[PDB]
Amino acid sequence: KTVVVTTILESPYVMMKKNHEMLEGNERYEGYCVDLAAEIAKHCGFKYKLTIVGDGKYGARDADTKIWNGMVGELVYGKADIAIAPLTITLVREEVIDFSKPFMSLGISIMIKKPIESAEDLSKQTEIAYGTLDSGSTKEFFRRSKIAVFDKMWTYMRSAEPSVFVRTTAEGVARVRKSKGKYAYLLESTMNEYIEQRKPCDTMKVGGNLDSKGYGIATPKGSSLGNAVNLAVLKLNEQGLLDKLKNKWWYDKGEC
Amino acid sequence: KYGARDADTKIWNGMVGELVYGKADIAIAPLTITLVREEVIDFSKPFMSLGISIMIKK
Amino acid sequence: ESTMNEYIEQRKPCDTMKVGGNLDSKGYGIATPKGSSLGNAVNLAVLKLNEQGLLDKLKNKWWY
Ligand SMILES: N[C@@H](Cn1oc(=O)[nH]c1=O)C(=O)O
Repeated sequence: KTVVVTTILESPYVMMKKNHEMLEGNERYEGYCVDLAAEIAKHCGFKYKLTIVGDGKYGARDADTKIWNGMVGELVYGKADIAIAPLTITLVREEVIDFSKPFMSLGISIMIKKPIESAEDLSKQTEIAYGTLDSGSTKEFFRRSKIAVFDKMWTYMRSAEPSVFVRTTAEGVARVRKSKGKYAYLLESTMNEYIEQRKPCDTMKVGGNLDSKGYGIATPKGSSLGNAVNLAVLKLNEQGLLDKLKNKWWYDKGEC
Repeated sequence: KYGARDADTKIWNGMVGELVYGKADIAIAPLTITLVREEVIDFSKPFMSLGISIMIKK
Repeated sequence: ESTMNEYIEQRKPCDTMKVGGNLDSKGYGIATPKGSSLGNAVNLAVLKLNEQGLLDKLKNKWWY
């Protein structure tokens, strides 16, 4: 009956409300995806329960145990009925789960502490270290690129010691902030743009996006919800709600 | 034409109509994914991102 | 659409230009009739091409 929604504590998509300990259920959270979940649920006619993914990961298949972790795993093993999060539509995921059309368009980008202007720049040097989220579509983009500059970047990143990979986006952001310009972070343009509008306003997005892709609402392969969820995403985009929500969470409340 | 539904006859024209009435098996073109179309035909994930814009003479 | 606009902007007589930002954000998709045997495979093929970098390659080829 009640749809279990798996999501991730990733700002500004889902965050704990300042007074969450005094609130119950869905009311404990706020964010772009919290606002989107309420709307998808109204338009699809279902009751839901927001739950934060237990391992705090997006979703990758372990080469070895072949088990899917993160939000993708929760859907694959039936622990959740739908994922409403900044989950990237990728070929490997689409093979095991269904995705609505994109609710947000984006691409990999470079985040620097306020002398690097591009991925080519990062590749040609070694003083400034750089990495990605330890588990996610960004790390996979590099591990599989056949493009020279990106393959060179991957060769470096995968062998860098200490590790240049981070467990969460917040961790990558803090590393950039505390490294005196000696660490650049590769992350999705959406997260980059958000952080650029957050105090202490010491980071910046540089260069163009490395690729073009989108985030989609995910459901277990063959779910009853897929069709309606997809139609809802298309309707909300055409009406302008998605743009409204991005403005609300990225720029209207910007601190810089 | 790309494809729109006649308000009167409810008949689809353009590439959309060709798919709807079985004249073509697939449309590979700059065909925009929309709610009205998604109701009558299937669309793959996007191969290109875009938005409406304004073209002016310099 | 921004796509046609920016293409024309880079073609003689070079007398037009795109002004302002896009009014919305959407995408183009390969379409098939409802229940088509091709639907599933074409969708996965689009995802493969984007990830291989082929779509960006074709875009630069025909625009830039
Ligand atoms: N949305 C990404 C997670 N992730 O966020 C980034 O900024 N990079 C990255 O891999 C995914 O779905 O795997």
